[PDB]
Amino acid sequence: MSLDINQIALHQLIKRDEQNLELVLRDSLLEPTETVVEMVAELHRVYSAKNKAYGLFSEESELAQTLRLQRQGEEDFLAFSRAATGRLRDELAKYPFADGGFVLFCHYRYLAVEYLLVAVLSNLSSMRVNENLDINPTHYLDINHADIVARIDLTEWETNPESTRYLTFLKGRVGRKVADFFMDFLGASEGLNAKAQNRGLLQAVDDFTAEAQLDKAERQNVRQQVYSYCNEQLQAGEEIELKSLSKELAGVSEVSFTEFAAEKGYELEESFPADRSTLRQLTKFAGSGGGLTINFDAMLLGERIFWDPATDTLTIKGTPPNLRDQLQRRTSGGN
Amino acid sequence: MSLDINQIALHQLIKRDEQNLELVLRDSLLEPTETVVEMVAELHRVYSAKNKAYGLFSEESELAQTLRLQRQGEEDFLAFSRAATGRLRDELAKYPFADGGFVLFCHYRYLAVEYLLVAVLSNLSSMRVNENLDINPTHYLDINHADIVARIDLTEWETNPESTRYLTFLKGRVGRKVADFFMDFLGASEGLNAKAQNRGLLQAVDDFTAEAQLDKAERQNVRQQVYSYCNEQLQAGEEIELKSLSKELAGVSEVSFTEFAAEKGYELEESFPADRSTLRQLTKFAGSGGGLTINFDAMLLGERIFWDPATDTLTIKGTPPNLRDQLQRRTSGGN
Repeated sequence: MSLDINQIALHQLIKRDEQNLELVLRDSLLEPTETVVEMVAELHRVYSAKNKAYGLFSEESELAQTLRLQRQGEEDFLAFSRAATGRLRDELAKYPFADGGFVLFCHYRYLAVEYLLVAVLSNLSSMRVNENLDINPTHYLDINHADIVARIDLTEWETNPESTRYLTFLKGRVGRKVADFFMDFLGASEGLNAKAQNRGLLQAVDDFTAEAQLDKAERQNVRQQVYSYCNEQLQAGEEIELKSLSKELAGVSEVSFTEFAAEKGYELEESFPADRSTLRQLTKFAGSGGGLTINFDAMLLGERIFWDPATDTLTIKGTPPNLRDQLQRRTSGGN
Repeated sequence: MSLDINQIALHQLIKRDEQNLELVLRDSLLEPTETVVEMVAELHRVYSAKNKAYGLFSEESELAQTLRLQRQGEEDFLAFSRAATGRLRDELAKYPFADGGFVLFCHYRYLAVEYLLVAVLSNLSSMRVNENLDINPTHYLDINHADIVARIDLTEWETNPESTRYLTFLKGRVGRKVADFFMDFLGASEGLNAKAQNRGLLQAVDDFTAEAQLDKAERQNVRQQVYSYCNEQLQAGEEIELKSLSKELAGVSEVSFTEFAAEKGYELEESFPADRSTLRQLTKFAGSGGGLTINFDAMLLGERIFWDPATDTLTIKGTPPNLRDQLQRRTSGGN
């Protein structure tokens, strides 16, 4: 592969009753064996797809200053994978309904960035099969659905102090509670919010096609251009470059767009991920109220689907033949 | 548990190059060990949730008359799990992109019905963990996502000859092609189609609130009653009883509903599963055309959302405040 595994450790937590998360601290840093390789390799791909969160530590970061010295060569990785793993239980044993499981610590470098991966794998169990009709019970690891995971961006943390990203972790799908499990586990503030920046993207694009003072054709295409760019980054694992966005967008206003947000001082950084829910509103709509839900392409403005705002009345011409077949059933055969 | 495992067999198919699905026929019927128990037990739960298909064999059923004699005590289960498993490869080795995997044969009885389960488990692989930081590679089974599976209803097949259900298997989610993999594997006709019966349910309910000659209040509640019944069966693993449907529905027309479909001779059997896509049209709608998609509760008929059929024009009053917040952005800040 194209990744190198600096150091690797493995510790286990098990529950005896409910709050008895006995620790199983490893007599040695697990060696960087070959079997570890494709495991941690699969971890980094999967995280690098999943949505994340962002922030920076605190002056009181009770785990930062334990690492701020480990990175100096004072605490061993084992000595640090020990103190990290113990203070883990003390932050999970306040959740009684907590299964047992392992606590991975892969230190690794990958393409100019050195990362430190922290993975608590739910431990599943199923029926191993050896050679000859000797179906056994075995354990494996939750490697496709492990949602309790984080990774620090070491190299941009030791170089940029004021960066607000070097600290990332997964948010819970339903609840924003696994986020709070990690933030108290590290002592990190909410900084860079992904929705905060996409939401903050369009409120400057409307202020841009409104200085330009354009029309539906020119203004929507700007919004459509913004989408064509963003979505092709979304299906590529690549972020939204503020600069790249400006070139395909420069020569709208004579002045560039990044200058137009920096002299207006709009607090959008150089890069940020592309929130798909926020970014459809450029070209696709939706709504939710009274069981009724719609969605449609915004070039229907003025052409099929009409709205009179005073009366908040929505007018539609030419129903989908799919639904059009449905309504023939309630009224035609209906008196 | 509440299930008994009559006989159990296990055979493996492996590919060497592409069409070299070498067979690995078992020197013995795998015994009904304890480790088999919870495996096959999980298989039956999962199938009994998943959607299925239905049909009956053929006079030329090239596997039926091999079992029509096995059930008489002539061919051993091993002798039959042998001839079944070999003629399996000859029906899959026409798909080159075919992984290796195992071929399960659990004969079992369960609550008055004797079943014969046939399960080809995709074989996955991952990292077993033994005691002490000795991460190994192991194999397990695709037990949560195995979609190549079927089970014959033995007891209603040896008792009802004209039944069209005793032969069930999973349909592919995207393609109706795994259905064709199984039908040629058995020699079974398409008989009882699940969509065919739900679709066939409403065309008799409209003919029922139109003999009754009722209005929106009474006719919709009939349709709503039908939904309240069907969906509570859908989240219970239970089928649509034609009779039970008629009681909660009798005293609409003086005559019952099952008689109203039997003297009209409508070819709906006693039971059938509840197709959710077909059964929302009672009370919930949708449509698809030109990127536009809607959906809503049908009690908006005449109250919020209006349609003039001549002009195929759809009129809506009071947009969802969710969307209502979206449209304030394209027009208000918009000139």
